[PDB]
Amino acid sequence: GVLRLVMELSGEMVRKCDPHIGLLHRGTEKLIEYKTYLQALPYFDRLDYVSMMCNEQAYSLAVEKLLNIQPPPRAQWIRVLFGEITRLLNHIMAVTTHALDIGAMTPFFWMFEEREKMFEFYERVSGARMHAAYIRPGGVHQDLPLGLLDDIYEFSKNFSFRIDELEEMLTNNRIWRNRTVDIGVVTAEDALNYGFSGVMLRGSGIQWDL
Amino acid sequence: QLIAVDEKLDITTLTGVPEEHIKTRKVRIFVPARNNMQSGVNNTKKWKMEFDTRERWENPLMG
Amino acid sequence: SRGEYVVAKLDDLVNWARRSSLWPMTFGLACCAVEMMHMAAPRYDMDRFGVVFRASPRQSDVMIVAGTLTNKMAPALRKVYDQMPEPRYVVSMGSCANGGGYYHYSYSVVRGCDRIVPVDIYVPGCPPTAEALLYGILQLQRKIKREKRLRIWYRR
Amino acid sequence: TYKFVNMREPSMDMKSVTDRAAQTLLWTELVRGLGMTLSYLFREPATINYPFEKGPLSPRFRGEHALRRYPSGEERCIACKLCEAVCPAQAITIEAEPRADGSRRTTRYDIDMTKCIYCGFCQEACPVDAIVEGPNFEFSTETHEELLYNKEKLLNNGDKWEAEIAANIQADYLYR
Amino acid sequence: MFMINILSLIIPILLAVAFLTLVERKVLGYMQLRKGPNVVGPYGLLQPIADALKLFTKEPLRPATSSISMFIIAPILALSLALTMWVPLPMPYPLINMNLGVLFMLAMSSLAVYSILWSGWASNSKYALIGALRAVAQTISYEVTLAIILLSVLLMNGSYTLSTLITTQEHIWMIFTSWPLAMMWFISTLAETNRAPFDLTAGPFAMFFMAEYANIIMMNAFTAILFLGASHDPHTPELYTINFVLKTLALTITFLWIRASYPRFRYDQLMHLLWKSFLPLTLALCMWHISLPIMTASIPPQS
Amino acid sequence: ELVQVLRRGLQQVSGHGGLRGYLRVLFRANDVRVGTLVGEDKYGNKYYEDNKQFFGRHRWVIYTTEMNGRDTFWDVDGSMVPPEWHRWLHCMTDDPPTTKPPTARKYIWTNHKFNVSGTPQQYVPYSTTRKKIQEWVPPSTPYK
Amino acid sequence: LVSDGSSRPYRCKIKAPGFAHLAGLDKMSKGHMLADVVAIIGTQDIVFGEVDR
Ligand SMILES: CCCCCCCCCCCCCCCCC[C@@H](O)O[C@H](CO[C@H](O)CCCCCCCCCCCCCCC)COP(=O)(O)OCC[N+](C)(C)C
Ligand SMILES: CCCCCCCC/C=C\CCCCCCCC(=O)O[C@H](COC(=O)CCCCCCC/C=C/CCCCCCCC)COP(=O)(O)OCCN
Ligand code: SF4
Ligand code: SF4
Ligand code: SF4
Repeated sequence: GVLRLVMELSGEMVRKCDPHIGLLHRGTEKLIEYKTYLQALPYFDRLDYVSMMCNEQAYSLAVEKLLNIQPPPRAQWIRVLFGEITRLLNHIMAVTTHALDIGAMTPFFWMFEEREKMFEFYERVSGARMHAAYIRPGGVHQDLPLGLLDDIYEFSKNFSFRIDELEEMLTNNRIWRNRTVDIGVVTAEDALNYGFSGVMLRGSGIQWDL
Repeated sequence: QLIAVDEKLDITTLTGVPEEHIKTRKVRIFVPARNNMQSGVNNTKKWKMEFDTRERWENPLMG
Repeated sequence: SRGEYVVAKLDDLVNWARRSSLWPMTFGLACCAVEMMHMAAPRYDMDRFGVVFRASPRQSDVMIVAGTLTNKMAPALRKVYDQMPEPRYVVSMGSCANGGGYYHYSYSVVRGCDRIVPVDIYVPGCPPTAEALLYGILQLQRKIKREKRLRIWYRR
Repeated sequence: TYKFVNMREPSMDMKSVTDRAAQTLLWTELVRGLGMTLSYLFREPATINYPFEKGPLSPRFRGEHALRRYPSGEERCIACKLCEAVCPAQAITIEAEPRADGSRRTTRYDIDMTKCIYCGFCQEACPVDAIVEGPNFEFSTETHEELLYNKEKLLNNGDKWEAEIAANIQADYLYR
Repeated sequence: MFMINILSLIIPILLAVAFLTLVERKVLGYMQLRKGPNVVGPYGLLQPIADALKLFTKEPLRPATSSISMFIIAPILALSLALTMWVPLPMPYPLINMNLGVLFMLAMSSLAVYSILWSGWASNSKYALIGALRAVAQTISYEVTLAIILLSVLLMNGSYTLSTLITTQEHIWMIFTSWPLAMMWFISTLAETNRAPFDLTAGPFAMFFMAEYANIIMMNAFTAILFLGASHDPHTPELYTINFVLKTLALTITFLWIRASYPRFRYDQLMHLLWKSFLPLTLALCMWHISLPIMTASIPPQS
Repeated sequence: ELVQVLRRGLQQVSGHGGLRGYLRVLFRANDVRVGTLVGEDKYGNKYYEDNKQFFGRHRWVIYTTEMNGRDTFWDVDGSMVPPEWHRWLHCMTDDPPTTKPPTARKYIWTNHKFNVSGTPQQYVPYSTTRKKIQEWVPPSTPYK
Repeated sequence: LVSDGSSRPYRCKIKAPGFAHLAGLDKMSKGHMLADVVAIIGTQDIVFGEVDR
């Protein structure tokens, strides 16, 4: 997004780095207190706006736990399926934008086509392309359309090729490796103490997955 | 390790409230009256602090 | 006479040249930037209209404010706006940039980017689909086509 | 279960060393990337010809708001103020009073489209299908003032888009 | 009618540079599963005209504090050098026939960095000065390798005359005699013009862009003449002109391809790449090509 | 082969009513494809389809040259499509309004209107409610 | 999430991984070139909507 970075540099090397945040702080947590739970649900779509249904799922899980209820099995299956689709969206986002910042910029388009297809899936299930607000504490809001599963299967049976095409460009490239190898190394103890989670842990060898 | 100072607490200069929103306002502490449209008493358990009513006007556009 | 005809044709030519190549700088503040780049995706292809992808602020023609404008951010947007060369056009995308949107009653949110910079086109949506933002860009092009600068100079 | 992504040991035979050296000296992987890009050049682009071609949508799409009415012509809105109470962005303002015939009707129904988040809670909280989120999305505006709809604008939108709204509702009402 | 020839050389180069932006956009788009401009004009053919008119109609932002002298001198020098490079080249007959054409073009390439240095100094900003210093250092470092490789290749020609390259490659292209020098020459031309993967950096800006793209086209033409020699029939130079133009177009499209296909190098990596991989191999191949004509008794005639 | 694609190009030229129509469609829509005519609009729009194209490009519309009051030879926008063809064209249904027209209502607009922003027909917001507090009116007769 | 028994949440604190990762950015960029900070930020997968909230 938008980031302010103040650094002290001695020559080319970076001696000190200090990021200033708050340019995107809208005070959401205080706004939530004035809304009911259903009214506070759409904020989590905006929180991490690359992985929306995942935040929806987290909020829904928290609320039901306090309530002492549980969704029906089909709701859980739809939740997990769309969470995996959202993970595909977010990983495409991260890899392609990282390559664009490095300077590749072609896989950005190649994979944003698939991102548009997944946005069509989102819109078909909920009517909104990204800010879906589909997952609720009780369960999924409206149920799947009749032809959705077949289209998901059709999309998902050619995506490996897309990843494979992307792989050819960056996995074996020497410029990409020289740009990424031995950069930003963090030890397992430092990653655990500094509060890291997700890939930032698993890249250092820590076997942890929620 | 302990000051043991004796003075009434005053955090007025730390809250950031404007000067004219401190000595001009008049807060009210009360137990809200039961809504006569209902017979339930669950809303009259706690104490409420609220500020005085100020001016509200009509927007020239959209009213 | 021929005096008005010549300025008419020249004004048409310059308006066509200006609206046929719009170079935008995009303020990707929030989630509306995702739809912004989805408009540059192969499906919609902003570039085929002459609208380049991520032009520099110094040679940019139109500013696209895509996301929430906070109080900590507004002076930066104004400062970037001033640097831009004229003729400069501003496009407000999304409810957050339009009027505060979901965070309208917030201490740290500017209640609309029109408090800071003048805005030519307002794109509604949370977020506006890439097709909607494409329609907004084309509407801005038509608005540029509608302007008549050489006539006003002739009649003044 | 877990996998190792970078736990390979390069072969240290003479042939493998020579193959890696040939890759370094002759840029074989760079040539492979060039070939992949060339292959991607010679396939059909996915660009559509807007505005002569439109992107696919669904009956569930949320766009411009509209106020509907019964086949007789009477407005469906009964001033229940459920949409206003459920609106997360506080974008709906409602004022109501008895009509000249005693019916329960609104005198003011305002939606600030620069505050709306297009979540659709308003149309799903309405018990009479009065307010709907229509299918129109190409309603960009040159000024902030025209994005503040009142009752007349929403009723005009409903009368303008009734055909498509009725078709979409007929398609999708069995999922609700 | 010398002035007629001068204009008929200068103007078409400018027109080709004008249409190269459209061709580059179209090719990058069709590489990225999309299209280039097809609205402004029947097929985007009017797009460069729209860009030129818009740039010549936009307001100029004079810094109001900079030294106007170098500010106006730099684009003049850049465009003049970019246009001056073309005269030495034979297509198949040069406009100006010179004995040391290659040395003349090397000298112009050497002078080219003055525009960068003056634009950096006259901008009245520290960051722009830093960027200018980086660009100048990269340019001179790579021009060293350009010069050495050019001498090594010309050792098989017998003289510095650009026309003799037509006679040397009468039966076989120079690409087959020394391809490693050709690959390093291509990479050095990529790094000279600040083209990806080395692109680390209204009116005057348009002139600078014109000079840059004209230099790119000229470099591609020089490479085509140097390594891919076409057969010239004195009774029909049209065929040689056709072949040379086609090869120049192929090399320019290859530049656009490489821009669309690869990431960008880090500044230290581009510097280390050159100074630790190109220079040693370039020196070794220069020694090899010095020894070769004596070893095989195949010394070129002219002296 | 190449002769086949040249033949298809010539068929594309011929199916547009000759060279004049070919140039007209090329300069108006930036496309010279020929497809089956699906329907004609009340305002003059023509709707074509071609199921052999990939999804998204299999349905398209040639806009009319004169809508309600303005010349739309060059100025065309997506807001010029009526609602029924809006549903057909956006792939919200597989049935054109020709085979199954929408239900008829007396209040439904008989004349579609495009986006009128930046035009004397633009929408101006205003309050729709009466005055709340009525002021006292002094008498017209003197007191002394 | 802290609930007081009403229909509105008493408190809702949001823990985003981007917060901790951007906090560790300072450590992870020690002794690296200026151009590597972009790579580090990209590999951290930072979206500022969740960082700032
Ligand atoms: C050699 C001397 C050069 C001197 C400087 C002159 C620069 C070069 C001269 C060439 C000028 C090019 C003009 C051609 C522009 C016509 C573009 C035409 O195709 O557009 C249409 C025509 O638009 C306008 O009606 C045309 C106005 C253009 C000006 C008319 C002729 C002016 C020439 C006068 C030159 C005299 C110069 C004197 C001062 C030096 C409308 O299309 P548009 O709306 O865009 O896009 C809609 C896209 N759709 C169709 C897919 C929906
Ligand atoms: C008995 C007779 C012998 C005669 C000689 C024969 C022996 C010659 C054998 C070797 C010669 C070939 C070597 C030529 C130059 C190679 C230099 C090199 O290897 O550089 C690479 C790097 O090279 C590059 O990456 C440059 C490419 C950068 C991107 C540009 C795209 C290039 C690919 C497009 C194809 C180019 C086509 C050129 C043809 C030109 C036609 C005119 C080293 O990089 P690293 O792997 O990181 O190792 C150093 C760190 N430890
Ligand atoms: S305008 Fe809407 S979609 Fe865009 S960031 Fe704000 S809430 Fe999200
Ligand atoms: S869509 Fe949501 S935010 Fe918009 S008016 Fe309806 S309830 Fe309110
Ligand atoms: S639109 Fe529907 S929910 Fe809103 S006040 Fe009218 S009847 Fe009630």
